[PDB]
Amino acid sequence: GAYNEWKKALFKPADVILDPKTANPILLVSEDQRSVQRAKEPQDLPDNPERFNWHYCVLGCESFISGRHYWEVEVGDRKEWHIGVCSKNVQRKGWVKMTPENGFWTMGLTDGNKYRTLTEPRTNLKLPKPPKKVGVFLDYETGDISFYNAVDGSHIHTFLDVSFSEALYPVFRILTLEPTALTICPA
Ligand SMILES: C/C(=C\COP(=O)(O)C(Cl)(Cl)P(=O)(O)O)CO
Repeated sequence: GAYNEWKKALFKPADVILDPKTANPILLVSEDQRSVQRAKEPQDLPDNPERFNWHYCVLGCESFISGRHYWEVEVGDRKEWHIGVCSKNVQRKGWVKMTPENGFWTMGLTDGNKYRTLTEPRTNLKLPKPPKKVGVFLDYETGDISFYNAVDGSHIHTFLDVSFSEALYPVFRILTLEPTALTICPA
């Protein structure tokens, strides 16, 4: 609605491209670095320090330490996906639960129709329609991370008044083998 339109006018549109050096080896990062898909088997890649070696995650190339930013992600009909932001210093080696206290502010979909916010404990979301494009608002100084349906502007979830102390990266996670990719909408 009009509030979402006000916010998109205030917040700076971010041009997010995926960083292949961060992507778990089971992930396929597209050549234009806008899309991510899951491979049948892990790729033969180094275990460089930037790479998630357990979680099926990939980061954007640029992080945020200030300001108001937003980007939109086409999830389409994909039956499983989680997106949001995470701190630069999240645990990338070995499993960690993706939670705000561990530096992840994310939400998404499992099993086709189970929407969750990845809070601790996880919160189930009641969405009136399944989103096909999802917008992410980041307001660094106030500490707000918000998710919205990018087509009709309706609300999905707000993380409210977080105290950020690190740079923040867009983060993307996909677990399933299925033909629909995740694609970032360009700024
Ligand atoms: C197997 C993987 C994620 C499953 O995540 P996970 O076991 O941490 C969970 Cl089931 Cl706790 P989540 O979906 O609630 O985060 C690889 O990224």
